[PDB]
Amino acid sequence: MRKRGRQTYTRYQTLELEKEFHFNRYLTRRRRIEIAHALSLTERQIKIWFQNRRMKWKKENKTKGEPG
DNA sequence: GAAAGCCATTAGAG
DNA sequence: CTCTAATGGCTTTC
Repeated sequence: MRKRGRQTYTRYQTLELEKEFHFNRYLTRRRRIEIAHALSLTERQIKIWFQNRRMKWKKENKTKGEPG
């Protein structure tokens, strides 16, 4: 596993997860669980992948006005 | 009441 | 050294 041996997040997971993210960064809490089973990850990881994406996405996704 | 939500930082692999 | 994956306190929460 030459990429985050820990946890390689594979394409297929990253496919639909992107599509979800596009619609809804925020999940009402226990929707996260429903994803977690659907893709065979842990609740944790369905926070994290999205959190991680959000964090950067804020800087990236045409955020003028943003103090600074 | 423990959970996502916020975020830079903090391990963590490349 | 670079981008990612994951940690905590504060806040609401159903």
